[PDB]
Amino acid sequence: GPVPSRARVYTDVNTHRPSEYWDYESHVVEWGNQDDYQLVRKLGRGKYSEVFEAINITNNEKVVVKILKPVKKKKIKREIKILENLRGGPNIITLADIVKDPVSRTPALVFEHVNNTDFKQLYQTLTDYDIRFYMYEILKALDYCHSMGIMHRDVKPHNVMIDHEHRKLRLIDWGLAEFYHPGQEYNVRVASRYFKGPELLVDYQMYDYSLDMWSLGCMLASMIFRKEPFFHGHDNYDQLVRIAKVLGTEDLYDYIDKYNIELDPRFNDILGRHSRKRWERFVHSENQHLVSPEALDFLDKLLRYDHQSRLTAREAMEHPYFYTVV
Ligand SMILES: CCC[NH2+]Cc1ccc(-c2ccccc2)c(Cl)c1
Repeated sequence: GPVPSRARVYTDVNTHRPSEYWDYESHVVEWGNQDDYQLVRKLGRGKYSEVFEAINITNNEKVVVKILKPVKKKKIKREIKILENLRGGPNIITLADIVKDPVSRTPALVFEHVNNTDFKQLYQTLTDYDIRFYMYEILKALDYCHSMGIMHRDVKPHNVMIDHEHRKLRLIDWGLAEFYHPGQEYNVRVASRYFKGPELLVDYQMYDYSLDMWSLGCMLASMIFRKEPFFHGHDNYDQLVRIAKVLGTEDLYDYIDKYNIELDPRFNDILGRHSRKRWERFVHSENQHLVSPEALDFLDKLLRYDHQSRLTAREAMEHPYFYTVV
């Protein structure tokens, strides 16, 4: 069968804590009064969630209300428990209240408001420095949640809110987040296609916090090379092929040999043979002002097939790419 794996950092944080911390199924959720909140406007729509800008009428303060289509109670409980556990962590979205509609009884999560700047105007004005600055703010959030025994599992630009004027960053949407337990086999149907780590695409279930480090490398590559998304797969199988077109098929076979992974037969006719590409080949006139040897060394240490060989969030924060920050 497949070779077992465990995280290189924060491996046993949940093992040494009481069940109350990680047993989200047994957590008691207490709903506030939705009458304290007046919905202003629709901010977005997810699979089972509608996000609104709201007013807390009791203090005239702006909040964000995430109304969830209750399709799975267990999932809702998991998200609430994780949000409560992480509350007050650096750059983590703050859950302020948990409420139900007196009538429809739909669950709704109330969060601190984030004045997210339009990224379409932001992407062109961001400098080498701004990318280093915001990448470090995301690392703060990830080192924190991993130290708390949680993996986000949905790291992507749509889950990162930036108030550029106040240089404020928040990692949101903890709906796919999970407690890390060493040796546990997780569902690979997590993260958004372009940000899915090779472990997920080869169906290697014993993954850890390092999944988030792959996803972060994908956002970093798209930002520094101005190529969105960086790995543009059309399905989950093709997504591995797009990765192999960059990292090469040689290191891919080394990774699946190391963990005795059985490669799905659907990869037989699409994978082909690809050489390992130098990161310098993605440098062009449109992006050379954001690229540096430090950035390429940093990216090379995140985008690795072997989830164990990737930098942890703490090792990443210590990289020379961040010397000019904070
Ligand atoms: C509602 C869409 C929110 N998205 C905002 C956003 C999120 C992340 C980034 C970012 C990605 C990589 C490195 C540095 C920053 C940016 Cl530029 C913009």
